[PDB]
Amino acid sequence: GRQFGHLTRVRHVITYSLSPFEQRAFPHYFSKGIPNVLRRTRACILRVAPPFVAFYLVYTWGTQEFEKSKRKNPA
Amino acid sequence: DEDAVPTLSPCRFTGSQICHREDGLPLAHVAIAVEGPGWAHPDNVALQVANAIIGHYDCTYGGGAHLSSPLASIAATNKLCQSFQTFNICYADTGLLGAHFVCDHMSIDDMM
Repeated sequence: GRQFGHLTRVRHVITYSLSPFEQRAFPHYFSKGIPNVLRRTRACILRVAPPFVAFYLVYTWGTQEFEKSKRKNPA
Repeated sequence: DEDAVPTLSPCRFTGSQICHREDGLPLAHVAIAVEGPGWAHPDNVALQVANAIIGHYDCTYGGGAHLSSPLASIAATNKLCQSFQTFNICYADTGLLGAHFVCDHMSIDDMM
């Protein structure tokens, strides 16, 4: 199934739209653009970053312990 | 006479869309148009002739399938609407040139 005309029921909502040949494709691209991206980054760092640094630390350590385990001093 | 008598400033035509969605009504109304030249333009006559060729339709019209206008005829044959009408609304220097129609929810696409 599918099809427009049979999706669902909606009432009382107006939608104003504009021809693409009437507006610009990049309104305030950097002006509003960058602030947004920072915001999105902020919104997600605490959830995305922590596991990755946890891997990073385990990666560099695990590497050092490997290299330094293959040498001997006394005994 | 004298001071305080303004002229009319031209009106910018925009070319956009306004969809008021309301599934509680049983037939959809749609009105599309491009920008027309306006009252004085000689071009109006030719515009009016092409419109006449597309014409109008209403479900009480006698003669459906045999109508001259392909729009009307296809409309009548496949029951794609309840009515339609071309138009040419003239204002000074601008206007609305297009058609309006009334149809079932599953026929808007085809009619368009």
